[PDB]
Amino acid sequence: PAQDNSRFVIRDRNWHPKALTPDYKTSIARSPRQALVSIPQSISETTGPNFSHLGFGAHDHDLLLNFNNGGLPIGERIIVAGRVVDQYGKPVPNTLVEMWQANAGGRCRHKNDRYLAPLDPNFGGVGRCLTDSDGYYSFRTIKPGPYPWRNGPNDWRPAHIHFGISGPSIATKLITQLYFEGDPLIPMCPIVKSIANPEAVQQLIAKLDMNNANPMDCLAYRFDIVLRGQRKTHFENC
Amino acid sequence: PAQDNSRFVIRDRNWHPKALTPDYKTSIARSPRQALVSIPQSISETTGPNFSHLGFGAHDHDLLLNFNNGGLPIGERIIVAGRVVDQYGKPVPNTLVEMWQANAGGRCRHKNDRYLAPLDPNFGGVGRCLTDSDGYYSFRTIKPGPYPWRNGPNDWRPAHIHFGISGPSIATKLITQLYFEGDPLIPMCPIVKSIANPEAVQQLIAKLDMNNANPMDCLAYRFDIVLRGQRKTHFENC
Amino acid sequence: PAQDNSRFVIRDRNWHPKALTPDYKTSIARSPRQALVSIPQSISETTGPNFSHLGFGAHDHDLLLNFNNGGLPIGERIIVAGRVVDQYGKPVPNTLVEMWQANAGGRCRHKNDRYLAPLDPNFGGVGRCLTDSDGYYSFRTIKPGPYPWRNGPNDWRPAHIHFGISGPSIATKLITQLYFEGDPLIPMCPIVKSIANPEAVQQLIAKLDMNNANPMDCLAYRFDIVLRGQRKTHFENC
Amino acid sequence: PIELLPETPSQTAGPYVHIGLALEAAGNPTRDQEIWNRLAKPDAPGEHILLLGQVYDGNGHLVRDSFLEVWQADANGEYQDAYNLENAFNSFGRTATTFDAGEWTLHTVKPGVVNNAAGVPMAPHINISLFARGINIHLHTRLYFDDEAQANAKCPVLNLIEQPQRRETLIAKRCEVDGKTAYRFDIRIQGEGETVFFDF
Amino acid sequence: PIELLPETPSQTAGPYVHIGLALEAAGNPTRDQEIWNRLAKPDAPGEHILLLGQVYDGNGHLVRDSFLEVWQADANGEYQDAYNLENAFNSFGRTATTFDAGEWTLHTVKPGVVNNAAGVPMAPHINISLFARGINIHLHTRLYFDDEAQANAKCPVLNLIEQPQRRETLIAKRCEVDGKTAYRFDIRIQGEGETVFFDF
Amino acid sequence: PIELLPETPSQTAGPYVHIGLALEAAGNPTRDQEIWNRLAKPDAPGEHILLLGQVYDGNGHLVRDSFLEVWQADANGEYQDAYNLENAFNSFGRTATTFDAGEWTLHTVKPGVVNNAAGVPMAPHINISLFARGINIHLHTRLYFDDEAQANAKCPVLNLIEQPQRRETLIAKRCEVDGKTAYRFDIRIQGEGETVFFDF
Amino acid sequence: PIELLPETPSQTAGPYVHIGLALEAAGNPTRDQEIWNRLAKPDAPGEHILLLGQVYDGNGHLVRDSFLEVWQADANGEYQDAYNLENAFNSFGRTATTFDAGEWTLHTVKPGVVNNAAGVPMAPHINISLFARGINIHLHTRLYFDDEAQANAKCPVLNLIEQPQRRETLIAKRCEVDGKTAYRFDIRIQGEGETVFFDF
Ligand SMILES: [Fe+3]
Ligand SMILES: [Fe+3]
Ligand SMILES: [Fe+3]
Ligand SMILES: [Fe+3]
Repeated sequence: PAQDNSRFVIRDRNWHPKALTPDYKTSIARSPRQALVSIPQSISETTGPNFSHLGFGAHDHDLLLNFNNGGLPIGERIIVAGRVVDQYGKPVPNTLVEMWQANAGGRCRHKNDRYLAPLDPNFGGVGRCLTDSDGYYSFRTIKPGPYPWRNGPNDWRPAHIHFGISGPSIATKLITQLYFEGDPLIPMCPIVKSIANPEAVQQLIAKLDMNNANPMDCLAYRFDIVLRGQRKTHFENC
Repeated sequence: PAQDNSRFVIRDRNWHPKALTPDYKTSIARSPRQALVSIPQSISETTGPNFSHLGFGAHDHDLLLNFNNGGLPIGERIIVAGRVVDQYGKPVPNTLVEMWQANAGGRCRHKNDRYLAPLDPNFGGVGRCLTDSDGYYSFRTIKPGPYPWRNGPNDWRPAHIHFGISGPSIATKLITQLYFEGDPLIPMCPIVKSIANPEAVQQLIAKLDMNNANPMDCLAYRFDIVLRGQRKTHFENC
Repeated sequence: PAQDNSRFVIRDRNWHPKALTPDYKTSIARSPRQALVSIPQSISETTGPNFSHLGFGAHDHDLLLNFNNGGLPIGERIIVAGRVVDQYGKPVPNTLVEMWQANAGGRCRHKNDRYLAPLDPNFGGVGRCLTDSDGYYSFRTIKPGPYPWRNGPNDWRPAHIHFGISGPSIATKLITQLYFEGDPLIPMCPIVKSIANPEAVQQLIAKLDMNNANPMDCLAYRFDIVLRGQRKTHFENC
Repeated sequence: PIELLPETPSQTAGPYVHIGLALEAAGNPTRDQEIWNRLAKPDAPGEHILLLGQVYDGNGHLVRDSFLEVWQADANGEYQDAYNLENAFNSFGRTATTFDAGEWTLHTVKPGVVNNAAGVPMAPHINISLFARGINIHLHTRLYFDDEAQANAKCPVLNLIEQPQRRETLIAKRCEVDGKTAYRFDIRIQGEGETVFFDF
Repeated sequence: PIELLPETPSQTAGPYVHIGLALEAAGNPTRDQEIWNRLAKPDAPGEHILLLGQVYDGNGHLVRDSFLEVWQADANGEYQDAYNLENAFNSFGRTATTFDAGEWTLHTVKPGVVNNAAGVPMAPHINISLFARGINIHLHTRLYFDDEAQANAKCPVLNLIEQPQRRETLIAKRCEVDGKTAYRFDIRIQGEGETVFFDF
Repeated sequence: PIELLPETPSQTAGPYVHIGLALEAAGNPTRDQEIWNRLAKPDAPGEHILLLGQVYDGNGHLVRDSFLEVWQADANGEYQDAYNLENAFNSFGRTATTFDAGEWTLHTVKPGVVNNAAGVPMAPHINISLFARGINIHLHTRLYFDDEAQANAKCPVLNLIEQPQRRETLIAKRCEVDGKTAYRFDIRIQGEGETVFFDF
Repeated sequence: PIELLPETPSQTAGPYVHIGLALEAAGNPTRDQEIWNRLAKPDAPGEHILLLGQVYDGNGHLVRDSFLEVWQADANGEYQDAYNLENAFNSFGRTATTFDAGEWTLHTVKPGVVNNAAGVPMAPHINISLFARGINIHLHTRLYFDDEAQANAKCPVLNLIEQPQRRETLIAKRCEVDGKTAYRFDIRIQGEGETVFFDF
């Protein structure tokens, strides 16, 4: 079983988006009004699941083939790859990255999305990948398109991919979103504006990576994720 | 008795800290939600107690000797001096200045403080001085240590000394805190950061004052306190 | 035994303090007048003692517990950690780091110190730690106070901790001093000012390190020490 | 426009305000002469009353670390500014609620009447400053009495509060503590029934 | 001060979080291996319990698109970190409340006692992280049991919560569902009865 | 050109260097294991010698707060880098002159010969670093022996000093202390007869 | 840090300092009232002494253009600050060494004992400031008497000088000039035997 041998750097809650961000409307009735209580780190917060033995299917990170109904998805073919490190710059090997996203027109494969852009019979939109020894992960997919949503009267979410990352503990787990370099919708989005600092928004922007693209085939973006920094305990209970 | 012959400059409520400053957690449930009701000044507001006859002991302002159990406190011996003026620069004489503070290790001599830095048996931490004819006050004490507190998970108060100042009326009374020049914990504090304008923060930073130090003995710091300007009434009720 | 297979980068004698720096009074009569005689490195210079087998007690590096007379010292509890590398950035493992310092009040536990701040009965002021495989060392102590000394008529040493570092040879051995971020007494000191280049002064300033602090317990400081770069000999005596 | 020197900013008083301004209440040794909660000596003129109350936060929980400073006229309506421990009446005092005492008390006389700057009488009142941990800048209120409804109805200050129901929050309820005339004045910092606070 | 690289900032999981992580509950076809609400298989050691609840927004309406992740010790108070679908017990699991299930459910065992960093036992508990559209960064809480009153009362984590009434919002109320021992635990996001949330 | 990271700057060791590197000499309690002035145990091979000397400033006054670190070959000319208190010989040690002891001493063996990087033998010598209050960066010297005039005459290091009279300043004078073989090596920091110091 | 206005910087008094302050010694006509080398008129209390000396540069040649200013207590150890030519004793005076007088002289009384700020008696002394071409800021020193050996030895100012041999340069050597008790006090500016100078 898991041992309590690490502490995690504290979160900077003025860097992350706060809970109450009124232009993102649903945040109004879903944000606490009392202050969070701070508690020290114990074995509960410092351990978490390890997925090295989950049995991944062979196409799990390849969204051009894992849904497959006899053919390929329509849309821009792209590899989305990067590394996961901690704040000390140390790779985070064998971690689980999960990601889900729309199709080329912005439609999500879900009961409630009645957007009028159609479904793509060959695309499902889900991937998972355990990072290697070196913190690397990779997916293959199509570039999702933007979608309108019911926030203000003409709001468009920019193109995006949702990421879920586990890290070494429930203290490091994070859910975030990846945007795409140059999308002119990035700065008008209320969800992206829920992040107050413009340099915190830049880290959510995936950058075109020509170096990792397959010539005559697909482009590549690079997206690197930094999790809370991990350190050994020291001078504790004297 | 007291006469109504003074008016005081309105406070600048955007200069001072607002009541609701969420990063300082305790302020959530301790700040009103309704607006303050403004009222004209009358004799009730423009008069206040005069402390010239209060009986001061001989070591009231000397914290190196006022608690004493046959000894000197451990820590940096320092003089904290300054002048109290009003907004027009006019000196506030015979005014009560009170201060309180932790010991060299950041421990408060209060039952409620359970921090693990020990109490110093020769230090109490309270002083009071009445300003002289030119508004000067002075204290002799030891430099307080920073201390951890339960707001965020790793928040520390920079080293500080609390100050109470009467002034001439209840309209001028003010409680504040002094910080020490250079302390890197100052910009990180949520309590200092309840002050939105950085120029207002600079008024709370006591400066190293080599000209008032006693060579081979103790250093000094200079902290000037500006209270609301005082003016004669004119053209009132015709 | 020891082998001659190392050369060390020449020292930068205009980076380090010169021998004659008159504002630091004692240097007048303690600095030579003749020039240093330069000599090639040989086995005498390029080898030095290895301290891996010296027997360290358990609290050698913990100054809050190594002197002890049933108590905790009074003062700001702090961790002082950092890494020792050479000029090429290569870590210096298993190297002896020694340090010494005053108490919270600036008093040295040495017969010769007659300053009026008292001795703390639970503090001695000496620590030693041997660097780990990646060059890391760490100490736990209390933050030293500044003290007055007899150079100019009102000179004070900023708060500081002296450090001795062996390195791999007698050619890398170095004694220096650590200052604390922000201390306004730093630019006023004639000893710090024996360093002409201000960029060299910045290397002696330990930085507040919130990521290594123990919440609700002690703060930290990070001081990295760079020793002379070490290189293999090449093309020597043909 | 003309700008003067800025006033030094406020800061909260902190949990430990007792150690500096409420020595006894924090159970530390007192000095000879302390500023405390007995405004009137037994042989002072006016009606002797005991004041008491509680402080609530916005979650309906008690504020146990609060500190209050009061300023009031004597029984003949005059402000006695010369603070001295040997007077029969001082117009100023301090009190505190403690972990121990969730409740503050003050012993004084019912204040006489005073006029406003325009010559209009104000109803009898006590001026109160409240300080505590979580309060960045103190909060100013007035404590009025329910048995002075005729004067409270014509007070030029209480009439500046627009909503009648808000006026009520400043009226202390007459009662008896150990069968001695008392008034209770609780303060709500925030929420339902929130006490009116002033700016001047 | 020393600055490290900054963490990647959080964004809301969004309304369609079920497609990437609650595959079944979105009625999309699953893969061979999914992480779900069955922490313990019927033959794992311990006292088998079923947990259930609802989540509320601050208007008191139901949050039907929330997604939860739980981490608890086994009955011996040990955290099982190697996640495997063949093990009898896994310390991690995921559940969700859907348009068709206003309620989440989890099948597990009552966790055993673990100590904190100082050596002090914590009352049995389950760590919960809550994600949903509208929540920009996820919410941390702990579910505790109403039948462990004594341990709950000496819990060093529950005792950091200042106000006693706040500690109640973390206590799941025992009940029975078809002969099986169940505990309910509703979460109120905002408002009256607001569940305590943590930062660590 | 190429620039590397700069070396951390030196600082003087200060008057109080004893408290950190010369524990006994400052009359503070020692730790179990200390690095001191006995390089050789009684049964170590080589000729046993006692070294001693004084340090003078430029006004001809004694330096009583100096601290020295020495590094030398053993009797067979080998550097013993593994420091251990249980060896018969350690190639390293420290000494100090104190207010008390104006004089330092060291117990060791006369070093054997070593070659320079080019294979040329160097005369027997002891490498010395001197540190003190007023010395910003330590000062490096070598202690040679007057009874080895033939080897001193051909030392490739002593021959790099241009002026013969300057060479003499590094030659220790053989003598006897309590009728035991000793050499005296005084150092002049500055002035008339100033000891040669090196840079490497 | 708090910065005050900076002091006006010093410049050398120059070669012609005698025209503005040593009117007589430059053989220029005087005014009615000049400040000079006769501190005590022949009937002032105390032991009358004559002081004399020479000043040297660092090559050992004579400084013939120097100008001195002296400040000493009277025989009761009291400083007389109201300067008046009618008083019997003045605590201040001026002298000079000229091309024709290689020597300065002053006529005064042996000063009485004054204490320092801590209560401790200082040995009798005379404070001296020396000005001349080549000196950019003036030099402070103290003249002490060779016949007050015991007091000199407990003097808290003379005991701040570290090296005993430096303390001698401040001690004037008693002698006699035509039946009058005289003390010589040479000043060496630089070099071998360099007079101690102060900063205060
Ligand atoms: Fe405080
Ligand atoms: Fe989305
Ligand atoms: Fe030092
Ligand atoms: Fe001129």
